[PDB]
Amino acid sequence: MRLIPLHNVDQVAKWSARYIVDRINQFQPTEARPFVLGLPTGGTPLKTYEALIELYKAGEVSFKHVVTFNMDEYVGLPKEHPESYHSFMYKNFFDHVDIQEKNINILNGNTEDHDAECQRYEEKIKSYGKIHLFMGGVGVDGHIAFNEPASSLSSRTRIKTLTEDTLIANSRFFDNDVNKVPKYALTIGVGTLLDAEEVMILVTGYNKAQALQAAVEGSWTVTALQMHRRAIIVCDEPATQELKVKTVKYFTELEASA
Amino acid sequence: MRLIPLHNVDQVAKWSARYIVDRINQFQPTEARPFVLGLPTGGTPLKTYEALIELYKAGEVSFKHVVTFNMDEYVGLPKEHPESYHSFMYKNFFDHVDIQEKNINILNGNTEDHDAECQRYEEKIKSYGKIHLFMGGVGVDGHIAFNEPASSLSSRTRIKTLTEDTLIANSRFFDNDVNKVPKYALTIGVGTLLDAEEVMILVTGYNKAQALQAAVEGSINWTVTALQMHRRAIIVCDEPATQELKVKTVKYFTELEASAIRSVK
Repeated sequence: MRLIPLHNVDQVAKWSARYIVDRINQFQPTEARPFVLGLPTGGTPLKTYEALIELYKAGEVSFKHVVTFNMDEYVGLPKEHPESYHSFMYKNFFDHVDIQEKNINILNGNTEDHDAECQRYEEKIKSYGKIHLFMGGVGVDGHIAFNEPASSLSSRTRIKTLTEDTLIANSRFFDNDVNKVPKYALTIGVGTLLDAEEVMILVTGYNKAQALQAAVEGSWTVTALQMHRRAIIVCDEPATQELKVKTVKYFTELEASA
Repeated sequence: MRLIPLHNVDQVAKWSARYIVDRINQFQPTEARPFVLGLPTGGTPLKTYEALIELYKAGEVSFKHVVTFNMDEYVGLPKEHPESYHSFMYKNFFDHVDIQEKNINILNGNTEDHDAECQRYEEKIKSYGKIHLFMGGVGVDGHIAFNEPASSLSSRTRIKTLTEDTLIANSRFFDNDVNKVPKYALTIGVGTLLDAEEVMILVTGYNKAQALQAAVEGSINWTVTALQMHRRAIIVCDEPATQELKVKTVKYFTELEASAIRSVK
């Protein structure tokens, strides 16, 4: 596992966006051989998407032959609703880069069969082979996406009931009314994330300090990253408050070395 | 508890020596009212003694009315032996400062009764009231002086067997022979150290990082964790000793003690 200890959220956004762009330009995707990218939502990914747009506007990268898969989506909320994950991804990223609609994949939470929709997504992932880079966040309790904190490492795409903690957090997006937050969501599994060639986790904020410590130092779903072949965690200084001094010191020198 | 996170061993030596001198000059000791100082041995205390000698030669401090009590001493080893803690204290400190012979107190490991000698030592401490400042080190496993790892917090001065790990250590001082290291020592107890008004522990080196973590962050357990129940405990460390502490712990004490960090930077 690689830990990138940066100072602030802006540096985390710029570094993570630059890492994605560098890999896409190293890969050089085509119509026959696209670059497959897993994508999250939320406040911390939002700053990366803004930085990715800045690099696109600078002519530094093209998403024409980039295929994307998003982590999750609300059930029962129309995709046209402003607070859907479809709306988040288009409003904050897709509408500003040269991505192709047919290469965009976001789970549909309003199908005739939620179980069937989840398996279709898993098969669309397999049809491309593997995801080359899956970007994600972590929750305060170390949970990935909408998977339960204690999800099996083999878990796959499925429907989940939102916990009481996720409803009150996401309530700010729904007029500060917990009864307006969708009660269900479709979410990729932990096994779905680990099947990617690379996982990049963005961890910012004091409230994520225990999660980052569990991810980096502990033996908390995010701890499964320790057995992943190519795991990258990009954090800011407040997120490192629970790490040991020697841990931050070693990775701070390792990155300055590159 | 205070943690003084400094950069290197020299700064730990200079700061700890300056702290001792400042307290002595703040105390203003006399014959009737002496300053009582507890003293350890070893490589890390040695640099503090060297720094204290420079401050004495500069006219910054006098030890004329300072009474000292050492932590421990080997049993069965003559005090004149080069590896006794008598020889360590005189060669590296007492022979270079203006301390008075009658104000020096070191456990005698060759008396006719080890229990009586230890009780006399405790009584001698009590006759002065309290030790005003007890300087000490810590072992890699958190032990203090020669107290066993699971020593009682109320334990007093007594004769003790050196642990197997203490026996393999210190073997370099006795011809690289574990069988030639003295098997017993007289040592102050954990309660004896805790009775002092103030305790200052010197913690340097990567090998002491686990010990510092137990002392500063761990729950009371590691004899050094007994410092957490003391009224005024001070730990002076260098950067390698902090490697096992949490970032927020070093961050907190670097800002809190920023004036003490700047004084030797």
